[PDB]
Amino acid sequence: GSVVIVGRIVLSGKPA
Amino acid sequence: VEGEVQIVSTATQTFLATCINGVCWTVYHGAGTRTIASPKGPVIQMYTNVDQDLVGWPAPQGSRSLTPCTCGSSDLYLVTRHADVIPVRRRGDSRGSLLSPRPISYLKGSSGGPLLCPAGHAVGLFRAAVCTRGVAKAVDFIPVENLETTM
Repeated sequence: GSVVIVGRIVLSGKPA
Repeated sequence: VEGEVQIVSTATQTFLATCINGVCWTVYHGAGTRTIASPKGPVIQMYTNVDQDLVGWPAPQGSRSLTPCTCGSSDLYLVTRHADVIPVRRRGDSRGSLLSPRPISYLKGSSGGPLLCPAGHAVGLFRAAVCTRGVAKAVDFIPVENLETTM
């Protein structure tokens, strides 16, 4: 098996 | 927009990873010896340290590394996989007590996440929750000093 990245957290709260 | 904290996932379990100093760190009891997926095929761990419950791959795309704490502070903040911030007073090199204990479910899936000092810098990775009867009152963590030496 393998670890997959399913989402991300931005600590600064920076908007896209 | 890049994230310091990636939300990772095994077939059988889900946790977090924290990017520090260009490495993507997380807990051994979650990743094991696994590889992290990438758009070019599986990537292997740069670091495995079953002793400290720690693995590290190269930082993925869409990530931003966290800075190691130098604040020395005892007022930490745990970030959960829901992006909740939990204040924790530090008790020891690798132990800290929630300021307001939460159900255990609240902290669930949030290991491998960061403990930050007031400046936002990494103090450690959330390692395991210490519960009395389903109520997390404190946490274990891999102090960042461990990551820095593992390198």
